[PDB]
Amino acid sequence: KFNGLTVLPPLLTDEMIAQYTSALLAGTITSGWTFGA
Amino acid sequence: TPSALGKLQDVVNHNAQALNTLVKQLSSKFGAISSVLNDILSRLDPPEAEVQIDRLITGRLQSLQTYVTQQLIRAAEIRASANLAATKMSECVLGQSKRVDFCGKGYHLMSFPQSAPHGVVFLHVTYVPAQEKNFTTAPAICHDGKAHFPREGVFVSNGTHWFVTQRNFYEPQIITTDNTFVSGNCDVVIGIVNNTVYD
Amino acid sequence: NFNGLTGTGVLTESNKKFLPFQQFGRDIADTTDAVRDPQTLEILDITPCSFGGVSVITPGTNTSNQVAVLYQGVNCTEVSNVFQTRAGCLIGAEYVNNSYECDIPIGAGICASYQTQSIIAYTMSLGAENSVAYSNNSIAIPTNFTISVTTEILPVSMTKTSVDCTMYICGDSTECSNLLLQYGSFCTQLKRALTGIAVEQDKNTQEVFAQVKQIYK
Amino acid sequence: ICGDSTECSNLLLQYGSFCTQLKRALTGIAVEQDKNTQEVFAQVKQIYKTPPIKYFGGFNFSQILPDPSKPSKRSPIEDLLFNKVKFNGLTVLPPLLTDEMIAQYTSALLAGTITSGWTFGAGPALQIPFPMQMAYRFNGIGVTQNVLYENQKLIANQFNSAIGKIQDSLSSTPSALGKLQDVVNHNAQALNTLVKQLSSKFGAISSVLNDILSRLDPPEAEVQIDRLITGRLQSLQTYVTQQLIRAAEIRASANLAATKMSECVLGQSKR
Amino acid sequence: ICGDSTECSNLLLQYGSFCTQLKRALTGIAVEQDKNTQEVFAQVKQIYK
Amino acid sequence: LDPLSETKCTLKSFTVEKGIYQTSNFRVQPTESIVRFPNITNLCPFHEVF
Amino acid sequence: FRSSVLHSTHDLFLPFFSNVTWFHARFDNPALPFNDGVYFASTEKSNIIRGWIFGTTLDSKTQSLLIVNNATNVVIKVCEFQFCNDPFLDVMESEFRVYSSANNCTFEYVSQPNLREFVFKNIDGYFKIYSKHTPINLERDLPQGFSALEPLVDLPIGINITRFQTLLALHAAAYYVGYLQPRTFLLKYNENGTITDAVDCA
Ligand SMILES: *[C@@H]1O[C@H](CO)[C@@H](O[C@@H]2O[C@H](CO)[C@@H](O[C@@H]3O[C@H](CO)[C@@H](O)[C@H](O)[C@@H]3O)[C@H](O)[C@H]2NC(C)=O)[C@H](O)[C@H]1NC(C)=O
Ligand SMILES: *[C@@H]1O[C@H](CO)[C@@H](O[C@@H]2O[C@H](CO)[C@@H](O)[C@H](O)[C@H]2NC(C)=O)[C@H](O)[C@H]1NC(C)=O
Ligand SMILES: *[C@@H]1O[C@H](CO)[C@@H](O[C@@H]2O[C@H](CO)[C@@H](O)[C@H](O)[C@H]2NC(C)=O)[C@H](O)[C@H]1NC(C)=O
Ligand SMILES: *[C@@H]1O[C@H](CO)[C@@H](O[C@@H]2O[C@H](CO)[C@@H](O)[C@H](O)[C@H]2NC(C)=O)[C@H](O)[C@H]1NC(C)=O
Ligand SMILES: *[C@@H]1O[C@H](CO)[C@@H](O[C@@H]2O[C@H](CO)[C@@H](O)[C@H](O)[C@H]2NC(C)=O)[C@H](O)[C@H]1NC(C)=O
Ligand SMILES: *[C@@H]1O[C@H](CO)[C@@H](O[C@@H]2O[C@H](CO)[C@@H](O)[C@H](O)[C@H]2NC(C)=O)[C@H](O)[C@H]1NC(C)=O
Ligand SMILES: *[C@@H]1O[C@H](CO)[C@@H](O[C@@H]2O[C@H](CO)[C@@H](O)[C@H](O)[C@H]2NC(C)=O)[C@H](O)[C@H]1NC(C)=O
Ligand SMILES: *[C@@H]1O[C@H](CO)[C@@H](O[C@@H]2O[C@H](CO)[C@@H](O)[C@H](O)[C@H]2NC(C)=O)[C@H](O)[C@H]1NC(C)=O
Ligand SMILES: *[C@@H]1O[C@H](CO)[C@@H](O)[C@H](O)[C@H]1NC(C)=O
Ligand SMILES: *[C@@H]1O[C@H](CO)[C@@H](O)[C@H](O)[C@H]1NC(C)=O
Ligand SMILES: *[C@@H]1O[C@H](CO)[C@@H](O)[C@H](O)[C@H]1NC(C)=O
Ligand SMILES: *[C@@H]1O[C@H](CO)[C@@H](O)[C@H](O)[C@H]1NC(C)=O
Ligand SMILES: *[C@@H]1O[C@H](CO)[C@@H](O)[C@H](O)[C@H]1NC(C)=O
Repeated sequence: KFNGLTVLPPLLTDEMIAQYTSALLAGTITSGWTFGA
Repeated sequence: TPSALGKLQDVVNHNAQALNTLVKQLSSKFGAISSVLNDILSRLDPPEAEVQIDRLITGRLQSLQTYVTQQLIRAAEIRASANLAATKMSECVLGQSKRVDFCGKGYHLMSFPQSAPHGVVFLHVTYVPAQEKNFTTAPAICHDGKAHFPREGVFVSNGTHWFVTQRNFYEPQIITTDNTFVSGNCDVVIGIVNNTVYD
Repeated sequence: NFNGLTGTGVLTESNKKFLPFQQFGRDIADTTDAVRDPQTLEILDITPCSFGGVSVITPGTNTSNQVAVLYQGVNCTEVSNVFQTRAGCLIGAEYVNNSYECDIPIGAGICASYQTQSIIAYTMSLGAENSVAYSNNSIAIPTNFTISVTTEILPVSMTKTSVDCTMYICGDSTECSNLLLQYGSFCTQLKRALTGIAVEQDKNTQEVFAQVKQIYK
Repeated sequence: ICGDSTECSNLLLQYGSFCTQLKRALTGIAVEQDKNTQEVFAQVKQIYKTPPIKYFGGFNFSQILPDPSKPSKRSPIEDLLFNKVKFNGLTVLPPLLTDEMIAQYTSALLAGTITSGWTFGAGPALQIPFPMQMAYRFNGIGVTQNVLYENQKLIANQFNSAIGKIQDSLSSTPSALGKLQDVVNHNAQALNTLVKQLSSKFGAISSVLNDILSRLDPPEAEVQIDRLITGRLQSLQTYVTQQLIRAAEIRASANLAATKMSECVLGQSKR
Repeated sequence: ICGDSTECSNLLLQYGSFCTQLKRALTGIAVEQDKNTQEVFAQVKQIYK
Repeated sequence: LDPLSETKCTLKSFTVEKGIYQTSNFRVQPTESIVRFPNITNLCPFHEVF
Repeated sequence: FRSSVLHSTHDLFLPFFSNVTWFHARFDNPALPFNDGVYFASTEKSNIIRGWIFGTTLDSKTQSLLIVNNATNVVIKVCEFQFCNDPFLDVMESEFRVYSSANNCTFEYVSQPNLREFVFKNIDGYFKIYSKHTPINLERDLPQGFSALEPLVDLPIGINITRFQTLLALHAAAYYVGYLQPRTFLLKYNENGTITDAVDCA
């Protein structure tokens, strides 16, 4: 890591990915395929 | 079950191994007297140390180029996988896909996404038939000199009577004029049978 | 060593019938194919000696320490339950006629497994035999159903790496940087490729998960 | 890189671990090929066998069904396809699924699609007459079953006449199998170029290491060996990069082929 | 690599067929672009006016 | 010592998973060094001098 | 040896459809030049041309190559002298006095000697000689078809060669003289290793 090579943090953190997944799940259990169109 | 999440583990292991190889190539002396620039500059004069510095720079440039090419190939593969995953999401979670074996094995009903480190896991809920029973079928039924064809279901017979049931489930209904349509005559079907049609 | 030609391999009598003015030959790949003996005028073919990587068959250290070796592409007569297959010479596992699922892929339809305990070799079983009773008027209609959930995993992104080109190549040295600046914009092209990969991972993560504009509760 | 020697390895060890990277890339490509073959051809759960008497409503599948009248138990079309299409440190590994296994997988797929339609791809193989399956497919494409139940003979004759011309089309036009001929020719020429690069000098005195080690002093023989090692390592790197690119292309093509198999053979795609 | 140099051209021959590989790759890319343009836009057999 | 330890070394780990692993490259070793040359004839006239 | 494979090289070869000169004998000996190699052809109805001469400074100041030959065995000698001015072989009918001087030589190769062709090359240290004999059965220009010449002798000599002449005998003749040029050639080898077809890439 000290040899000039570093890892950049992702833009969307794990919490935001989990929130997106939960939103997709809620939309597919409460609205079916209607919220996709 | 082991090796269930092996796909993401392989990606992270490939990244870690590429980083380890890149950091290990730093200690490799590509023909020079030493792999440390401080051990060469503080030991040799500039006009003689530049020869070893050039070899070290060439070796590290080749290592960086190889690493970047491998990273580009792996990024192209990851982009292909991500496009496939986005298509899977749009066609299985946002809707129902008629594509066979796309949203899991079997008749796809719905799917649920799941977050994963550097990946995505889809839970494909599919419809799998079971407890199959075989009966005698007929392409059409000739009654009153005219041929009748099934509208939505299929013609089945348990040995003594004839019924019409859907293709993916057993529901024997009486063969009537509403679930069948007439077309042609009695002498155009090779496997036609004689059976009454209720009105 | 034939009149200066240096090499190592197997010499075998052949019938290539060289012409009187020529005494050695080469293949399409410029590799020596045969050479004629300058003493007895005999023509003999030269074949490279067998070589191949050794692949050890390990059923797992957590299960057993017994292992089997596979000499790929060689003959068993040139290398204990020795077995010869199209993939190479298999040593350390007996061949059985029973067919099972392929646990450890060996090659050429042969796979190894740790069953009752010793490592065995067998042919791959493609599946159970099933003869569908086809007929002119036989139809199968299901009377029940099962709801199955299948797991499917797909990578979406990887680690966003950023490498300092000058710091990696030189490491806080100016004399090295003066020579690095001569090679050109390699340190710029690599940085551009790394930044492209970094933004591409985020674009992929956005396109995969962020497909809705409202967070439904 | 070195070849027929033992002292050149001491100079090769100074280059780091590029050998491990190349070996890992080659093993990844090797396992990827078998993974693609399994994803394409091993989509069936069980091996379905064709009935003794076919009588598929007039349809003639003799051109695609296997027959034990000749070895390898392949179909005439597969036979024409198979009939229409040296070691210096590199080896060719045999595929996991041999030609017989791929032929058995294709025969099982064909038997399942002719005796069960799309039922075996989604679950248990449901026996169904082939005219009934064709009527279901006609209803799927938006055509009533009466059109088939009145023209079964005509549709069977048309199917037979169209299948009989496939062999003539693939034989009279050698460019039909060009997508595979180009792949095999690219592999052959890549191997032949990688093995031919051993005859180059890359600015050295001679292409043979044993000639350099027997004609020059050590302080110059080492420089010649270093030049040869650099040249052959660049050749190996170029070969491995081209193999990785071709492997990515083959993986994309195999994913497309598996999707097409699942959507056309195991079902009826509306695309 | 050379740019109208006689001494450089003879030295380039000792590197093998790397230039041939590059030329073949470039021609493959060139024919691939045309193949893509044909497969994308020329799907119809007749020009419907 | 044994192929299992060679696999552990080529994997740089004490725990080895289930599968095949290429550890080393085997090849047969040469046994004899043969020097081949044509007929020893046309001797120089050293006898006519000495 | 090569069999059933194509090969390419950039060695000296006679270009196809070149402007090869035709020299008929009444002797026609102007001492033709020799740049890097010459192609000799002989199709007369006898064996009047039975020798060749090579050298750069033929005025008794530099070594020269002699390919003197008769109906029994060749006499290849490398010496430094002018014969008289130019070769002239007047053959009981058995005489040989084309040269009236002798000097210190270095070679006495006397191993072994209706269209016959000869290709000579002047590589760094081996005077290469190629020969081939093929029937004609017709009376016209050089016939069609390929005929690869096989190596005959290495002749290890380090003497420069820039001029060459033809040795003719007497108590009419014709011969073809060509010149080689370095260009890429493609060679086809059969199963037995004989060259049957060739393509001049230039
Ligand atoms: C110099 O070259 C000559 C010619 O090749 C060598 O003489 C040859 O030696 C071989 C081996 O002894 C002879 O082969 C044998 O021939 C007899 C028949 O005479 C046969 O019954 C045996 O089974 C075997 O094949 C070969 O005939 C013989 N040729 C001649 C012309 O004598 C000689 O050995 C060489 N000398 C040196 C020092 O290399
Ligand atoms: C096929 O199905 C029909 C319909 O259920 C069966 O007919 C019934 O059979 C039962 C059993 O004897 C009787 O109690 C009913 O009165 C019958 N219904 C009618 C409308 O006839 C028939 O038995 C079945 N045949 C077989 C071989 O299973
Ligand atoms: C179905 O009904 C038709 C019409 O009643 C039957 O056809 C008759 O068959 C008998 C016996 O072979 C003949 O004598 C009559 O001439 C036929 N009538 C006509 C109009 O062709 C038929 O046999 C019955 N069964 C089947 C399986 O079709
Ligand atoms: C279809 O299959 C399901 C199981 O997959 C059957 O449900 C079982 O029925 C038996 C008999 O009453 C019960 O003892 C079990 O507890 C049931 N299982 C479950 C999970 O509920 C069902 O009966 C079948 N239906 C038909 C028509 O065969
Ligand atoms: C299915 O097609 C095959 C091939 O087209 C038919 O086999 C041919 O049969 C005819 C008549 O006996 C022969 O003259 C040909 O030589 C056969 N060709 C081959 C390749 O075998 C077969 O008869 C067809 N099936 C049916 C039921 O007609
Ligand atoms: C071969 O070379 C000779 C001599 O250079 C050519 O003969 C000359 O041809 C030109 C053009 O027809 C005439 O004007 C001259 O009079 C010819 N003689 C001389 C001495 O120049 C001959 O044409 C060439 N042949 C080929 C095929 O190129
Ligand atoms: C033909 O040439 C051969 C040599 O190629 C001659 O044979 C030699 O002749 C010389 C005389 O000049 C003798 O000193 C040698 O002893 C001969 N050698 C042998 C092996 O016999 C031969 O005399 C020539 N014949 C004619 C008619 O000129
Ligand atoms: C025979 O002639 C050759 C050619 O001149 C002689 O070789 C030369 O010998 C002198 C001796 O001083 C050297 O200076 C020259 O360099 C030699 N020539 C070449 C090309 O190297 C040879 O010495 C003569 N032999 C005898 C016995 O006099
Ligand atoms: C149904 O299938 C079973 C097994 O395939 C067979 O034994 C039975 O005879 C079949 N019944 C009918 C009516 O086809
Ligand atoms: C191994 O060698 C024996 C004897 O030389 C031979 O019979 C056998 O066929 C060889 N095996 C292979 C796979 O070539
Ligand atoms: C179907 O009918 C044909 C003739 O129409 C007959 O030969 C065959 O035995 C019948 N049954 C099957 C299973 O093909
Ligand atoms: C012969 O050629 C060589 C190489 O060009 C040259 O060095 C030498 O001076 C030449 N000798 C004569 C006598 O022309
Ligand atoms: C090779 O020589 C043999 C000698 O019998 C001859 O039969 C054959 O035709 C020759 N092949 C070629 C390609 O010249």
